[PDB]
Amino acid sequence: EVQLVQSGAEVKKPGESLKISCKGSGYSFSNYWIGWVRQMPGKGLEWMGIIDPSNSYTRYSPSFQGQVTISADKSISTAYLQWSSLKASDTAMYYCARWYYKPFDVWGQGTLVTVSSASTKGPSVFPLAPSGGTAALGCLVKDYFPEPVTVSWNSGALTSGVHTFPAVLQSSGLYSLSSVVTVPSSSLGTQTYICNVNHKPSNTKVDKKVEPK
Amino acid sequence: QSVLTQPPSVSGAPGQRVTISCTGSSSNIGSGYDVHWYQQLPGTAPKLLIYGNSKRPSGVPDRFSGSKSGTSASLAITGLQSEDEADYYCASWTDGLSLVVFGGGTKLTVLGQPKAAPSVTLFPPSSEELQANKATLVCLISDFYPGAVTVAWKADSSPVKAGVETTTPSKQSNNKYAASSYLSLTPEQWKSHRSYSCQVTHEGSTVEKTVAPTEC
Repeated sequence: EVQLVQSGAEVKKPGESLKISCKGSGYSFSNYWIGWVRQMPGKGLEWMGIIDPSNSYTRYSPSFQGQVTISADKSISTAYLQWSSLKASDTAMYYCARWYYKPFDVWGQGTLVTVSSASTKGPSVFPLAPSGGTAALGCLVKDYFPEPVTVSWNSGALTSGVHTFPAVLQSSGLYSLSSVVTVPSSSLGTQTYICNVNHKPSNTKVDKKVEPK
Repeated sequence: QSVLTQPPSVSGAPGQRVTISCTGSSSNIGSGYDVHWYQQLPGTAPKLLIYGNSKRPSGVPDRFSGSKSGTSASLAITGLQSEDEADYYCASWTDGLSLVVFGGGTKLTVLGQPKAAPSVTLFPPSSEELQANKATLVCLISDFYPGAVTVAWKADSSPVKAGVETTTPSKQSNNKYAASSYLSLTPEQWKSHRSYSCQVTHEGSTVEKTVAPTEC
Protein backbone atom coordinates (compact mmCIF):
# COMPACT_ATOMS: atom_id res chain seq x y z
CA GLU A 1 0.00 0.00 0.00
CA VAL A 2 1.32 3.44 -1.03
CA GLN A 3 1.53 5.65 2.05
CA LEU A 4 2.88 8.96 3.22
CA VAL A 5 3.41 9.22 6.99
CA GLN A 6 4.16 12.55 8.65
CA SER A 7 5.90 13.34 11.94
CA GLY A 8 3.82 13.98 15.08
CA ALA A 9 2.17 17.22 16.24
CA GLU A 10 4.50 20.07 17.24
CA VAL A 11 4.17 22.74 19.92
CA LYS A 12 6.77 25.46 19.49
CA LYS A 13 7.49 29.12 20.25
CA PRO A 14 8.02 32.08 17.92
CA GLY A 15 11.57 32.28 16.55
CA GLU A 16 12.28 28.57 17.04
CA SER A 17 13.34 26.48 14.06
CA LEU A 18 11.34 23.42 13.00
CA LYS A 19 11.74 20.64 10.45
CA ILE A 20 8.80 18.28 9.92
CA SER A 21 8.95 15.13 7.78
CA CYS A 22 6.93 13.21 5.22
CA LYS A 23 8.01 9.59 4.76
CA GLY A 24 6.99 7.56 1.71
CA SER A 25 6.45 3.79 1.64
CA GLY A 26 5.20 1.18 -0.85
CA TYR A 27 6.44 3.03 -3.95
CA SER A 28 9.57 4.49 -5.57
CA PHE A 29 9.83 7.78 -3.67
CA SER A 30 12.44 9.32 -6.03
CA ASN A 31 10.12 9.14 -9.01
CA TYR A 32 7.21 11.36 -7.83
CA TRP A 33 7.09 15.00 -6.72
CA ILE A 34 5.96 15.90 -3.21
CA GLY A 35 3.74 18.92 -2.59
CA TRP A 36 3.24 20.68 0.72
CA VAL A 37 -0.07 22.23 1.63
CA ARG A 38 -1.05 24.56 4.51
CA GLN A 39 -4.45 24.58 6.14
CA MET A 40 -5.16 27.32 8.69
CA PRO A 41 -7.74 26.13 11.24
CA GLY A 42 -11.20 26.42 9.67
CA LYS A 43 -9.72 27.55 6.34
CA GLY A 44 -8.97 26.17 2.85
CA LEU A 45 -5.99 24.34 1.38
CA GLU A 46 -3.02 26.52 0.39
CA TRP A 47 -0.31 25.17 -1.90
CA MET A 48 3.05 26.00 -0.34
CA GLY A 49 5.49 24.41 -2.76
CA ILE A 50 6.68 21.24 -4.44
CA ILE A 51 9.92 19.28 -4.74
CA ASP A 52 11.23 16.80 -7.32
CA PRO A 53 13.16 14.44 -5.00
CA SER A 54 15.17 12.90 -7.87
CA ASN A 55 17.11 16.13 -8.49
CA SER A 56 16.13 18.45 -5.59
CA TYR A 57 14.29 20.88 -7.87
CA THR A 58 12.00 22.98 -5.66
CA ARG A 59 9.35 25.59 -6.44
CA TYR A 60 7.42 27.71 -3.94
CA SER A 61 4.21 29.68 -3.93
CA PRO A 62 5.04 33.43 -4.06
CA SER A 63 3.16 33.59 -0.72
CA PHE A 64 5.62 31.18 0.93
CA GLN A 65 8.83 31.98 -0.95
CA GLY A 66 11.52 32.86 1.61
CA GLN A 67 9.32 31.89 4.60
CA VAL A 68 9.97 28.15 4.50
CA THR A 69 12.37 25.60 2.98
CA ILE A 70 11.22 22.38 1.31
CA SER A 71 13.85 19.64 0.99
CA ALA A 72 14.12 15.90 0.48
CA ASP A 73 16.41 12.96 1.16
CA LYS A 74 15.54 10.38 -1.51
CA SER A 75 17.89 7.76 0.01
CA ILE A 76 15.47 7.42 2.95
CA SER A 77 12.25 8.31 1.07
CA THR A 78 11.59 11.48 3.06
CA ALA A 79 10.59 15.03 2.20
CA TYR A 80 10.77 17.89 4.71
CA LEU A 81 9.31 21.31 5.42
CA GLN A 82 11.51 23.62 7.48
CA TRP A 83 11.20 27.04 9.13
CA SER A 84 14.22 28.99 10.39
CA SER A 85 12.00 31.19 12.59
CA LEU A 86 8.40 30.15 13.32
CA LYS A 87 5.72 32.85 13.65
CA ALA A 88 2.56 32.52 15.75
CA SER A 89 0.70 32.87 12.44
CA ASP A 90 2.30 29.57 11.26
CA THR A 91 -0.14 27.76 13.59
CA ALA A 92 -1.79 25.36 11.12
CA MET A 93 -2.12 21.84 9.76
CA TYR A 94 0.53 20.89 7.20
CA TYR A 95 0.02 18.08 4.70
CA CYS A 96 2.28 16.49 2.15
CA ALA A 97 0.94 14.67 -0.92
CA ARG A 98 2.50 13.13 -4.01
CA TRP A 99 1.93 14.25 -7.56
CA TYR A 100 0.92 11.30 -9.72
CA TYR A 101 -1.18 10.62 -12.88
CA LYS A 102 -3.89 10.61 -10.22
CA PRO A 103 -2.57 13.85 -8.62
CA PHE A 104 -2.39 13.89 -4.81
CA ASP A 105 -3.92 10.40 -4.73
CA VAL A 106 -1.96 9.81 -1.53
CA TRP A 107 -1.75 12.34 1.31
CA GLY A 108 0.06 12.31 4.61
CA GLN A 109 -2.14 12.33 7.73
CA GLY A 110 -1.05 15.93 8.43
CA THR A 111 1.17 17.53 11.07
CA LEU A 112 -0.44 20.05 13.43
CA VAL A 113 1.96 22.85 14.28
CA THR A 114 1.05 25.13 17.20
CA VAL A 115 3.21 28.24 17.66
CA SER A 116 2.86 30.28 20.85
CA SER A 117 5.08 32.46 23.03
CA ALA A 118 3.20 31.21 26.12
CA SER A 119 4.68 29.22 29.00
CA THR A 120 2.48 26.57 30.65
CA LYS A 121 -0.19 28.57 32.44
CA GLY A 122 -3.31 27.54 34.34
CA PRO A 123 -6.57 29.29 33.48
CA SER A 124 -8.44 31.98 35.39
CA VAL A 125 -12.05 30.79 35.79
CA PHE A 126 -14.77 33.46 35.78
CA PRO A 127 -18.49 32.99 36.45
CA LEU A 128 -20.98 33.78 33.69
CA ALA A 129 -23.99 34.66 35.81
CA PRO A 130 -27.61 34.21 34.69
CA SER A 131 -29.47 37.51 34.25
CA GLY A 132 -39.06 29.92 28.17
CA GLY A 133 -38.67 29.58 31.94
CA THR A 134 -35.00 28.55 31.71
CA ALA A 135 -31.79 30.50 32.35
CA ALA A 136 -28.38 30.28 30.68
CA LEU A 137 -25.27 30.41 32.88
CA GLY A 138 -21.68 29.27 32.52
CA CYS A 139 -17.96 29.61 33.15
CA LEU A 140 -15.29 31.53 31.27
CA VAL A 141 -12.03 29.55 31.31
CA LYS A 142 -9.55 32.27 30.44
CA ASP A 143 -5.86 32.51 29.49
CA TYR A 144 -4.39 29.01 29.65
CA PHE A 145 -1.66 27.05 27.87
CA PRO A 146 -1.39 24.45 26.45
CA GLU A 147 -4.48 22.43 25.46
CA PRO A 148 -6.55 20.79 26.84
CA VAL A 149 -8.83 21.68 29.76
CA THR A 150 -11.67 19.53 31.09
CA VAL A 151 -14.94 21.09 32.27
CA SER A 152 -17.67 19.33 34.23
CA TRP A 153 -20.71 20.64 36.13
CA ASN A 154 -21.50 19.55 39.68
CA SER A 155 -18.78 16.85 39.61
CA GLY A 156 -20.41 15.20 36.57
CA ALA A 157 -23.91 15.00 38.07
CA LEU A 158 -25.14 17.82 35.81
CA THR A 159 -24.85 16.85 32.14
CA SER A 160 -28.17 17.88 30.55
CA GLY A 161 -28.22 21.32 28.89
CA VAL A 162 -24.40 21.54 29.08
CA HIS A 163 -22.28 22.68 26.12
CA THR A 164 -18.54 23.15 26.45
CA PHE A 165 -17.15 25.06 23.49
CA PRO A 166 -13.86 24.52 21.65
CA ALA A 167 -10.98 26.83 22.63
CA VAL A 168 -9.89 29.98 20.80
CA LEU A 169 -6.17 30.64 20.50
CA GLN A 170 -5.86 34.37 21.17
CA SER A 171 -3.32 36.84 19.73
CA SER A 172 -1.69 36.73 23.17
CA GLY A 173 -0.68 33.09 22.56
CA LEU A 174 -3.09 31.88 25.26
CA TYR A 175 -6.28 29.81 24.94
CA SER A 176 -9.75 30.61 26.22
CA LEU A 177 -12.93 28.57 26.20
CA SER A 178 -16.40 28.71 27.76
CA SER A 179 -18.92 26.20 29.09
CA VAL A 180 -22.66 26.84 29.48
CA VAL A 181 -25.59 25.02 31.04
CA THR A 182 -29.29 25.76 30.61
CA VAL A 183 -31.18 25.44 33.92
CA PRO A 184 -34.73 26.21 35.23
CA SER A 185 -35.24 29.85 36.35
CA SER A 186 -37.07 28.69 39.49
CA SER A 187 -34.13 26.49 40.55
CA LEU A 188 -31.88 29.57 40.89
CA GLY A 189 -30.82 30.38 44.46
CA THR A 190 -32.17 27.02 45.65
CA GLN A 191 -30.05 24.74 43.43
CA THR A 192 -26.27 25.30 43.48
CA TYR A 193 -24.16 25.33 40.27
CA ILE A 194 -20.41 24.69 40.16
CA CYS A 195 -18.17 24.31 37.12
CA ASN A 196 -15.17 22.02 37.66
CA VAL A 197 -12.14 23.07 35.62
CA ASN A 198 -9.22 20.69 35.13
CA HIS A 199 -5.97 21.74 33.45
CA LYS A 200 -3.55 18.84 33.76
CA PRO A 201 -0.43 20.45 32.14
CA SER A 202 -0.29 23.01 34.98
CA ASN A 203 -1.92 20.82 37.67
CA THR A 204 -4.74 23.35 38.12
CA LYS A 205 -8.10 22.29 39.53
CA VAL A 206 -10.59 25.11 40.03
CA ASP A 207 -14.12 24.84 41.39
CA LYS A 208 -16.13 27.97 40.62
CA LYS A 209 -19.65 28.40 41.97
CA VAL A 210 -21.83 30.39 39.57
CA GLU A 211 -24.64 32.37 41.27
CA PRO A 212 -27.27 34.96 40.22
CA LYS A 213 -27.07 38.76 40.55
CA GLN B 1 -2.85 35.55 -10.09
CA SER B 2 -3.59 32.05 -11.36
CA VAL B 3 -6.88 31.42 -9.52
CA LEU B 4 -9.61 28.76 -9.30
CA THR B 5 -13.00 30.10 -8.17
CA GLN B 6 -15.53 28.00 -6.25
CA PRO B 7 -18.79 29.00 -4.55
CA PRO B 8 -18.24 29.12 -0.76
CA SER B 9 -21.24 26.87 -0.06
CA VAL B 10 -23.71 24.53 -1.75
CA SER B 11 -26.52 22.54 -0.15
CA GLY B 12 -29.01 19.81 -1.00
CA ALA B 13 -31.28 17.42 0.84
CA PRO B 14 -30.56 13.69 1.21
CA GLY B 15 -31.21 11.89 -2.09
CA GLN B 16 -31.05 15.12 -4.08
CA ARG B 17 -28.40 16.46 -6.42
CA VAL B 18 -25.82 19.26 -6.33
CA THR B 19 -23.20 20.70 -8.67
CA ILE B 20 -20.03 22.57 -7.62
CA SER B 21 -18.44 24.88 -10.18
CA CYS B 22 -14.72 25.62 -10.41
CA THR B 23 -13.99 28.58 -12.69
CA GLY B 24 -10.42 29.02 -13.91
CA SER B 25 -8.14 31.61 -15.45
CA SER B 26 -5.85 31.75 -18.51
CA SER B 27 -2.82 30.24 -16.70
CA ASN B 28 -4.59 27.10 -15.40
CA ILE B 29 -7.79 25.73 -17.07
CA GLY B 30 -7.22 28.37 -19.78
CA SER B 31 -3.88 26.75 -20.68
CA GLY B 32 -5.46 23.29 -21.09
CA TYR B 33 -4.55 21.74 -17.72
CA ASP B 34 -6.81 19.07 -16.23
CA VAL B 35 -8.82 19.68 -13.04
CA HIS B 36 -8.89 17.34 -10.05
CA TRP B 37 -11.23 17.24 -7.06
CA TYR B 38 -10.66 16.58 -3.39
CA GLN B 39 -13.12 15.70 -0.64
CA GLN B 40 -12.24 16.60 2.95
CA LEU B 41 -14.40 15.36 5.82
CA PRO B 42 -14.08 17.24 9.15
CA GLY B 43 -10.86 16.27 10.96
CA THR B 44 -9.35 14.25 8.08
CA ALA B 45 -6.83 14.64 5.25
CA PRO B 46 -8.24 15.53 1.83
CA LYS B 47 -9.10 12.53 -0.38
CA LEU B 48 -8.76 12.40 -4.18
CA LEU B 49 -12.27 12.24 -5.61
CA ILE B 50 -11.94 13.00 -9.35
CA TYR B 51 -8.75 13.26 -11.44
CA GLY B 52 -8.10 14.32 -15.04
CA ASN B 53 -11.43 16.19 -15.22
CA SER B 54 -13.74 13.20 -15.05
CA LYS B 55 -11.98 10.01 -13.94
CA ARG B 56 -12.83 8.29 -10.66
CA PRO B 57 -10.25 6.51 -8.50
CA SER B 58 -11.31 3.04 -7.38
CA GLY B 59 -13.57 3.22 -4.33
CA VAL B 60 -15.23 6.48 -5.44
CA PRO B 61 -18.91 5.72 -6.26
CA ASP B 62 -20.37 6.71 -9.65
CA ARG B 63 -22.68 9.19 -7.86
CA PHE B 64 -19.71 11.56 -8.14
CA SER B 65 -18.88 12.87 -11.61
CA GLY B 66 -16.74 15.64 -13.02
CA SER B 67 -16.63 17.64 -16.23
CA LYS B 68 -14.62 20.51 -17.74
CA SER B 69 -15.82 22.72 -20.59
CA GLY B 70 -14.34 26.09 -21.58
CA THR B 71 -12.68 27.56 -18.50
CA SER B 72 -15.16 25.87 -16.14
CA ALA B 73 -14.86 22.56 -14.34
CA SER B 74 -17.76 21.13 -12.38
CA LEU B 75 -18.34 18.39 -9.83
CA ALA B 76 -21.76 16.72 -9.75
CA ILE B 77 -23.04 14.66 -6.82
CA THR B 78 -26.29 12.70 -7.19
CA GLY B 79 -28.20 10.75 -4.51
CA LEU B 80 -26.74 12.93 -1.74
CA GLN B 81 -25.87 11.15 1.50
CA SER B 82 -25.06 12.62 4.92
CA GLU B 83 -21.48 11.24 4.71
CA ASP B 84 -21.06 13.45 1.62
CA GLU B 85 -21.12 16.48 3.93
CA ALA B 86 -17.62 17.92 3.53
CA ASP B 87 -15.40 20.57 1.96
CA TYR B 88 -14.70 20.05 -1.74
CA TYR B 89 -11.65 21.55 -3.44
CA CYS B 90 -10.76 21.73 -7.09
CA ALA B 91 -7.10 21.96 -8.13
CA SER B 92 -4.84 22.08 -11.18
CA TRP B 93 -1.32 22.45 -12.40
CA THR B 94 -0.70 25.95 -13.76
CA ASP B 95 1.65 28.02 -15.95
CA GLY B 96 1.98 31.19 -13.83
CA LEU B 97 4.25 32.07 -10.90
CA SER B 98 2.90 29.00 -9.05
CA LEU B 99 2.95 25.39 -10.25
CA VAL B 100 -0.16 24.15 -8.38
CA VAL B 101 -3.36 26.03 -7.50
CA PHE B 102 -6.29 25.02 -5.24
CA GLY B 103 -9.77 26.54 -5.40
CA GLY B 104 -11.02 28.28 -2.23
CA GLY B 105 -13.22 25.31 -1.36
CA THR B 106 -16.94 24.61 -1.19
CA LYS B 107 -18.69 23.45 1.96
CA LEU B 108 -21.38 20.95 1.07
CA THR B 109 -24.25 20.86 3.56
CA VAL B 110 -26.62 17.90 3.34
CA LEU B 111 -29.93 19.26 4.66
CA GLY B 112 -31.15 16.34 6.80
CA GLN B 113 -32.90 18.41 9.47
CA PRO B 114 -34.83 21.70 9.50
CA LYS B 115 -33.32 25.20 9.58
CA ALA B 116 -33.06 26.62 13.11
CA ALA B 117 -32.27 30.25 13.96
CA PRO B 118 -29.58 30.76 16.65
CA SER B 119 -30.37 31.52 20.26
CA VAL B 120 -27.95 34.23 21.44
CA THR B 121 -26.83 34.86 25.02
CA LEU B 122 -24.52 37.82 25.65
CA PHE B 123 -22.69 37.91 28.99
CA PRO B 124 -21.12 41.14 30.29
CA PRO B 125 -17.66 41.06 31.96
CA SER B 126 -17.91 39.45 35.42
CA SER B 127 -17.12 41.40 38.61
CA GLU B 128 -14.30 38.95 39.31
CA GLU B 129 -12.79 39.60 35.87
CA LEU B 130 -13.01 43.39 36.20
CA GLN B 131 -11.24 43.34 39.59
CA ALA B 132 -8.50 41.38 37.75
CA ASN B 133 -8.15 44.38 35.38
CA LYS B 134 -9.65 42.63 32.33
CA ALA B 135 -13.02 42.62 30.57
CA THR B 136 -14.33 39.95 28.20
CA LEU B 137 -17.76 40.01 26.58
CA VAL B 138 -18.95 36.45 25.94
CA CYS B 139 -21.39 35.86 23.09
CA LEU B 140 -22.79 32.34 23.09
CA ILE B 141 -24.70 31.11 20.07
CA SER B 142 -26.77 27.93 20.40
CA ASP B 143 -29.38 25.64 18.80
CA PHE B 144 -28.88 26.66 15.16
CA TYR B 145 -28.80 24.75 11.86
CA PRO B 146 -27.02 24.66 9.39
CA GLY B 147 -23.68 25.12 11.20
CA ALA B 148 -22.56 28.44 9.76
CA VAL B 149 -22.71 31.88 11.37
CA THR B 150 -21.10 35.30 10.97
CA VAL B 151 -20.61 37.41 14.11
CA ALA B 152 -20.28 41.19 14.16
CA TRP B 153 -19.50 43.27 17.25
CA LYS B 154 -20.63 46.83 17.82
CA ALA B 155 -19.38 49.44 20.28
CA ASP B 156 -22.44 51.71 20.63
CA SER B 157 -23.14 51.59 16.87
CA SER B 158 -19.64 51.46 15.40
CA PRO B 159 -18.01 48.16 14.29
CA VAL B 160 -15.17 46.75 16.40
CA LYS B 161 -12.88 44.18 14.77
CA ALA B 162 -10.01 44.44 17.27
CA GLY B 163 -9.89 41.87 20.08
CA VAL B 164 -12.44 39.51 18.52
CA GLU B 165 -12.11 35.72 18.65
CA THR B 166 -14.83 33.40 17.29
CA THR B 167 -15.08 29.59 17.22
CA THR B 168 -16.11 27.53 14.20
CA PRO B 169 -19.55 25.96 14.88
CA SER B 170 -19.63 22.45 16.41
CA LYS B 171 -22.46 20.04 17.24
CA GLN B 172 -24.30 20.14 20.54
CA SER B 173 -25.35 16.80 22.03
CA ASN B 174 -28.91 17.51 20.82
CA ASN B 175 -27.40 17.55 17.31
CA LYS B 176 -27.98 21.23 16.52
CA TYR B 177 -24.99 23.62 16.35
CA ALA B 178 -23.32 26.04 18.78
CA ALA B 179 -20.62 28.70 18.49
CA SER B 180 -18.97 31.35 20.66
CA SER B 181 -17.39 34.76 20.15
CA TYR B 182 -15.36 36.90 22.55
CA LEU B 183 -14.66 40.61 22.68
CA SER B 184 -11.64 41.55 24.81
CA LEU B 185 -11.63 45.08 26.22
CA THR B 186 -9.84 47.12 28.85
CA PRO B 187 -12.18 47.84 31.79
CA GLU B 188 -11.80 51.48 30.62
CA GLN B 189 -13.22 50.68 27.15
CA TRP B 190 -16.10 48.73 28.73
CA LYS B 191 -16.91 51.69 30.98
CA SER B 192 -16.43 54.41 28.31
CA HIS B 193 -19.19 53.24 25.89
CA ARG B 194 -22.97 53.34 26.38
CA SER B 195 -23.54 49.71 25.32
CA TYR B 196 -22.09 46.80 23.34
CA SER B 197 -23.79 44.49 20.83
CA CYS B 198 -23.21 40.98 19.52
CA GLN B 199 -24.85 40.52 16.10
CA VAL B 200 -25.15 36.98 14.78
CA THR B 201 -26.10 36.44 11.13
CA HIS B 202 -27.51 33.03 10.17
CA GLU B 203 -29.04 32.21 6.78
CA GLY B 204 -29.42 35.92 5.91
CA SER B 205 -31.10 36.77 9.23
CA THR B 206 -29.52 38.63 12.15
CA VAL B 207 -30.20 38.11 15.86
CA GLU B 208 -28.73 40.81 18.12
CA LYS B 209 -28.15 41.02 21.88
CA THR B 210 -26.95 44.08 23.81
CA VAL B 211 -25.25 44.68 27.18
CA ALA B 212 -24.53 48.01 28.92
CA PRO B 213 -22.04 48.74 31.77
CA THR B 214 -24.67 50.59 33.82
CA GLU B 215 -27.33 47.84 33.99
CA CYS B 216 -27.93 44.92 36.37
